[PDB]
Amino acid sequence: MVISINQVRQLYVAKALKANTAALTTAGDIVPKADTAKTTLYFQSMSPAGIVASDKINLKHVLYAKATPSEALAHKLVRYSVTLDADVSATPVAGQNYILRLAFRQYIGLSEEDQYFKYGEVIARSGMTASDFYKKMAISLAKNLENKTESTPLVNIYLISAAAASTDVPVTSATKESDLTATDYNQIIIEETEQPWVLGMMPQAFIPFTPQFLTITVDGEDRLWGVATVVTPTKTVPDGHLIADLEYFCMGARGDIYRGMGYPNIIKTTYLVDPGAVYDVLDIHYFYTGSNESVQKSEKTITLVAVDDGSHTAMNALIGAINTASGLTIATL
Amino acid sequence: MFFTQEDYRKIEKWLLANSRKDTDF
Amino acid sequence: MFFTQEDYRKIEKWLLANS
Amino acid sequence: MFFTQEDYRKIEKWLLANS
Amino acid sequence: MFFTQEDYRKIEKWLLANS
Amino acid sequence: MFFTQEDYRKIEKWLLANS
Amino acid sequence: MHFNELRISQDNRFLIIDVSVDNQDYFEDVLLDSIVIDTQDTFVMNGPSDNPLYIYNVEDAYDTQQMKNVRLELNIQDLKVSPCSTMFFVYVKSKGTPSTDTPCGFDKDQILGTVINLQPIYKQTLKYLKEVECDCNIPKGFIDMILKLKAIELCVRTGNYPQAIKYWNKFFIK
Amino acid sequence: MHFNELRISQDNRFLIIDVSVDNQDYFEDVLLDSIVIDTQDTFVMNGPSDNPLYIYNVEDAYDTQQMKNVRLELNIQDLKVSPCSTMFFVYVKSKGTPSTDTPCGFDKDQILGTVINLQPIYKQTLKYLKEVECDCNIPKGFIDMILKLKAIELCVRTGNYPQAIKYWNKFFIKNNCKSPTSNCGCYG
Amino acid sequence: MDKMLEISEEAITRYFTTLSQFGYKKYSDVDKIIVLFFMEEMLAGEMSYYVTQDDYRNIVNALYCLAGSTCMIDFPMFESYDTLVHSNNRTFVPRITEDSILRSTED
Amino acid sequence: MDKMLEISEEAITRYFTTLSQFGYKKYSDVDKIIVLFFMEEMLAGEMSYYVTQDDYRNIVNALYCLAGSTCMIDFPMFESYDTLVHSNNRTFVPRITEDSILRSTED
Amino acid sequence: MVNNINWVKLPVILDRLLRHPLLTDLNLETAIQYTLDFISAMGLPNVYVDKIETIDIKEYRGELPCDLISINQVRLHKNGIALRAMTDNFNAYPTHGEPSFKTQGRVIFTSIKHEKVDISYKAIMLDDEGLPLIPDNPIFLKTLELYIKKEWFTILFDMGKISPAVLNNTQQEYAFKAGQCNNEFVIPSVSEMEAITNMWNQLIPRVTEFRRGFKNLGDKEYIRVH
Repeated sequence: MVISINQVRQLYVAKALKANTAALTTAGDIVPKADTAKTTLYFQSMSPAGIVASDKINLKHVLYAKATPSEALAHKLVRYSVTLDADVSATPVAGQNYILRLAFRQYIGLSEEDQYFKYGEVIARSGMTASDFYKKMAISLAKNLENKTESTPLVNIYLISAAAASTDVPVTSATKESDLTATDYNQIIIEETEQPWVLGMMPQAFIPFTPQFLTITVDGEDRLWGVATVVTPTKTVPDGHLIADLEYFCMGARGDIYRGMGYPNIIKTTYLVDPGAVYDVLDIHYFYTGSNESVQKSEKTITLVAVDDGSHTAMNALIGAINTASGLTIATL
Repeated sequence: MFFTQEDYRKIEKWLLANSRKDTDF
Repeated sequence: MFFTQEDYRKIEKWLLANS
Repeated sequence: MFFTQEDYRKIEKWLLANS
Repeated sequence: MFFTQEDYRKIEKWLLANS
Repeated sequence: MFFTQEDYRKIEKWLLANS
Repeated sequence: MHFNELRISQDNRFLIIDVSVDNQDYFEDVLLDSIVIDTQDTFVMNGPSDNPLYIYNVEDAYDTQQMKNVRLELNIQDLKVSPCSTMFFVYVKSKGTPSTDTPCGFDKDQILGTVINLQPIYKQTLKYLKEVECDCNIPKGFIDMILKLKAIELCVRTGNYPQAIKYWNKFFIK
Repeated sequence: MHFNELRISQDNRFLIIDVSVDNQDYFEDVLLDSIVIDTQDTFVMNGPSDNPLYIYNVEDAYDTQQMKNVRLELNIQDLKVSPCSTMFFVYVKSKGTPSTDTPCGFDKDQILGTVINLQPIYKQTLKYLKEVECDCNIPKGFIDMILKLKAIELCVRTGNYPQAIKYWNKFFIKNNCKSPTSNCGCYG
Repeated sequence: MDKMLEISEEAITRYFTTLSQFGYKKYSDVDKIIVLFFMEEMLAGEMSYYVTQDDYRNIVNALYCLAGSTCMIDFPMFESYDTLVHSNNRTFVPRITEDSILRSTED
Repeated sequence: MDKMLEISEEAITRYFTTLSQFGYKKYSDVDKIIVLFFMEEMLAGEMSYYVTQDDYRNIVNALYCLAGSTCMIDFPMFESYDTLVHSNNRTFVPRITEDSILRSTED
Repeated sequence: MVNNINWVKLPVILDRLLRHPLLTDLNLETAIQYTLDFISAMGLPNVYVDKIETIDIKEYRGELPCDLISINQVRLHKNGIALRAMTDNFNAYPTHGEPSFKTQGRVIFTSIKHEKVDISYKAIMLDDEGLPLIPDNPIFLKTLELYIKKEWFTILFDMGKISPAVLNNTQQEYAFKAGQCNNEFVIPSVSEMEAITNMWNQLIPRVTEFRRGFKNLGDKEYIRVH
C-alpha cells in the first residue's frame, strides 16, 4: 500500500538484539548503536546481504519517539443487533413481507458513491414465533450474503439464543432449518468480514454497511419494521497485513523504487516480515538542521518494528536497549 | 493510621447525603 | 487529619461493595 | 490518601458501633 | 586515602580473576 | 594507585573474614 | 520500620528500594504492606496521593520472615519518567499491630524517603570547579547551587516537601 | 565495635542507643562491657568522667549474641537533663581480647559517639531559609547557621571534643524545646 | 488537619504579643494572618467537602507562600527521617570465595 | 582522604576565631569556605563513586586555587624528601688502574 | 533620566541626617512629611509609578482610583481614542462631538454617558509598610537631606537658636543641590534622545500622537527612495 510520509519514512525489522556489530549473524538483526557522548543514534541492522546502518539521528533533533502496542492497530469488525421493534408489533404480523436492506458503501471502489445493496426476505405467517422468525431470516440473510458464488466476502451473519446469549452460532448458505434447533432466538448479528489481502498491490480495506428495514403495514400505518443498534465489536483483524504492507513501501526508500516492472529484469528484494504474526511499531521522528542563515528542518522518521508475543517482550527489549545507549525517554509500553 | 471522633463525624455527614430512610422509598 | 472528596468516594464505595 | 484495609475495618467497626 | 572508579575496577576485576 | 599484590591479599583477607 | 538503601542506580536505569522492619523484639507481629511511588507532580501531604506512579503489594511476590525484608529494582524507563529530572517519594506501610509495651511515638505504620539523581549535581560541581581552575575565582552560581541544595536538604529533613519541590522545580530543572 | 543507631527521638523523650560488635570473626571473642553516658558538663579528655550521668553494665543480664549487641531506650526525664540543650557522650567499653593478626587500630576496646537534638537547630535555620530565594543579597543567616552546625560536626569527626563543647556552649546551649507531655499521646 | 489550628493560634498570639510590646503591626502582615485563619476555618468547616486532591495541592502550595513571609507565621516542622542522600548499611557476605558465571555472590 | 577533613576543620575554626575577635569576615572568603566544605562533604560520602582519575585531577587543581587565597585555607604540608636537584652520593672505586677498551672501569 | 530608580526605604534619609548633632530630634514622622513636601515641590515624573486602570462611566461620571495623583491620559476602552480636557461649561446639563474629560477629586467627569475608559495615571511607590519609598540616588538623598536640614534650621533660626550665617549657608547649598537634582532627573538618556531625535527630525511632521497614547512620538520617520 501507499502511505503518507513526512518527507521520508524508512523501516527496520527488529528480529534480534545482539548488543554489538560483531554478533550480527542472521538476517534482520538489530543493535542500537551510539557513542559515549550521546549525540548520534543509529541502527546497525543486518540485512540479508550485509550490514547496513540508518541515517544518523542527532539526539538534540528528535521530535517524538513513541512506541505503539499491537492492540492499537487492530480494526474492530463492527456488528449490528437486528431485532423486532416491539413498538410496532412484538410478533411478526401474519400477512406482511418482512424485508431488510443492507446498504454497502465501499463496494469494489473506494468512494462512498460506489454502493451495493443486498436484501433478506421472510414472509411472516400465522403462529410464527419470533424465534421461528430469526431462524427463517438469518438463513435468508445468509443465502444472499454468505453465498459461495459472490465476488467478495461481504458480511458474517450469526444468531444469538436467549439461553446462552454470548456465543454466536454461524448461519451460512448450507445451514438448514433442522441444524438451528433452538426456540429462543432473539437477534440477528451482522458482522463485517476481512476482505482479501495481497502484498503491496491490494491494501487492507473494508466494506462498511448499514442494515435498513422496509415498511410493513400495521392497522393501516406503514410503520418501519425493525431497529439496528451498533453493539460493541468482538472480532478484530490482526496487525499482520498492515506491517507486511509497511515493509513493502519503506523498502523502496532504502533500495529500488520499482518492484516488479519488467519481469525478466528486477532486483528481487527479500522481505523479513511474516504476514501471519502481530507486530509492534516504534517511530523515531527527527530532522536535520544546519549552521547558517539557511538552517531549518528536513523532517524524517525511522520506523522500527519488533514482533509481538502477547506481553510485548521483543519490543520492550528494543526500547530498553535504545534507552541506555541513547538516553531517550521512550515509554516502555 | 488513627481516626478521631471528628473524622468519623465527617464520614457520617458525607454518608448521610447518600442514604435515606424507609419512608423515602 | 484531613479528607478530600476522593477519600469519601473511596470510603463509601468500599462500604457499598461489602453490603 | 492510600487507605489500608485495617482502616476500613475501623471505619465499619465505628459505623456499626451505633447499630 | 581516596579511591576513584578505576581503583574499584582494579579491585573487583582482580578478585574475580582469583575466583 | 597501583595496588601491589599484598594489598589485594589484604582485601581478600578482610572480605573472606566475615565470609 | 526503616530503609536499608534507597538509591538510584549509578547506571541511571534502576531505582533501588530495599526496605526492612526494625529488629527490636516488639515488631515481631509487624510486617511490610506496600510500596507507593510518587513524584513531584502527584505528591500530597496526607499520605500517598490518588493515581500514583507505581503501587506494589508484597504478598504478590512471596508464597513470614521473608515478608519482613523486601528489595525492589524498578526500571525507571518503564515508569515513563525522566531519571534525571524526577524526585521520587517512596512510601511504605506495615499492616501490623505492635505489642502493648511499645514506647510512645515509635508505633508509626508509614515512613517516607525522597530520591533524586546526583549525577547532574556532580556534573554541575565539576563544571564549576573547571571554571574555578581558570583564574581561581569562585563563580557565584556555584555558591548559589550549594546553598539551594542545602535549602532542599533542610526542607526534606523538616518535612516541608511543598517548598522543597518549589525550589527543585524553580532551580534544578528549569 | 560500631554504632548502628545513635539518636534522640524527635518527640524529645528517648535517647536511643544501639551498639553491635563487628560481624568479622577477628572480634568474635570481644564482648560489650558497659555503657557510660556523659554530658558537656561532665566530660573529661580521656575516658569517661568519675561522675557520669548514667552507667549500664551489660554483664548484669543474660550472658553470646545477646551480649554482642545491646540497645537502650533511656528516657531523658529520669536523667534530670534537657533533651535539646544537652550534648551527650556515649562511651562503650568492651571486655575480651581480639584474636591476633587483626590490623592494629581495629582493636580499640573503647569507642565514643556524641549526640545532639538537631530539630531545634533546624527550627533556627528555617527562620533564615527564605533568604536563599532572595537574590541580590547574601543569605547570611542561612550561611551562619550552616557553619555553626558544621563546626560541631567537623570538631566531632576529628576528635576535637573540647572545642566542640566550646562551640556548643557558644551557639546552642540556650536552645528551647517543647517538653514531651507525660500522658502518652495515643495514636496508631 | 490539627496543624493549621496550631499555626493560626501561634500567629494570632504573636500578633497580639507585638501589639502588647509595640502598638503597630504591618497591615501587609495582618493580611497574611487574615488569609491564614480564613483558610483554616474554610478547611475545618462545612466547606471541606468541596476539595479535590488537586485543590489540596494548590491550597498547600499557596499557603507555603505565607510560611516565612513574616515572623508570625513559621515553617512547620514535621516528623521526618529522610534526606536527599541516604546511608548504605547493607553488608557483604560471599560464599566460600565463590562467584557466578559472571559476578560475585553472597549468602 | 582524611586531609580535607583536617583542612576544613582548621578553616572553620579559624573562621569562628575571627568572628570571635572581630565581627566580620569577607563573604568573598566565606564563599571559599563554603566551596571547601561542600567538596569535603561530597568526596567523603556516597557521591565519591562517580569520581574518575581525571575528575580527581580536576578537583585537586581546582581546590589548590583555594590554598593561599585566604588565611583560613592554608597550603597543606605533605611528607616529602625530594627536590628538583637531587644529590650524587655515588662513590668511585677504580680497579687495578684498568681502563676498558674505551671507557674507564670500576667494581 | 540616565540613571535608574533603585528604591530604598525612607529611614535611609535618617541614616544621613542624624550624623548632624543639631538634627538628632528628627523622626520618621517628620521624615515622611518633609519627604512628601520635597517630592511634590520637585514634581519629578520619574519618581512616580506608572499604572493603568480601567473604570466604567455611569452617566458623565466615574469613580477614580484611590492612589491617583496625576493622569497621563484618558482614552475610550473600545476605540482607543484619547480624551482631551473639557472646555465645556455645560457638559451634563441639557437644554429644553470630540470626547473630553475633567477630574477634580475621586470623580472624573467625562462627556460620555455609558462607556469604559482607560486611565494611565501616576502614583507613589509604597513600602511593605504603607509609607513612601524614595530613590536611592545620592543626589536625591543629599538634596532631601538638605531640604529637611534647611526646614529644621529655619525653625531654629525663628527661635534664635541658629546663627543667620549657618542658615544662609544651608539655603545656598540646598538651592544648588535642588538645581542639580532637577537636572539629574530631567535630562534625557541616550535612548530617550533617540526618541527626541525621531520626534524632532520629520520631513512630514506628525502632529497626532495624542490620539494614540503617544505611542509613535518616538518612531523614526522613514522616507522611501525614488
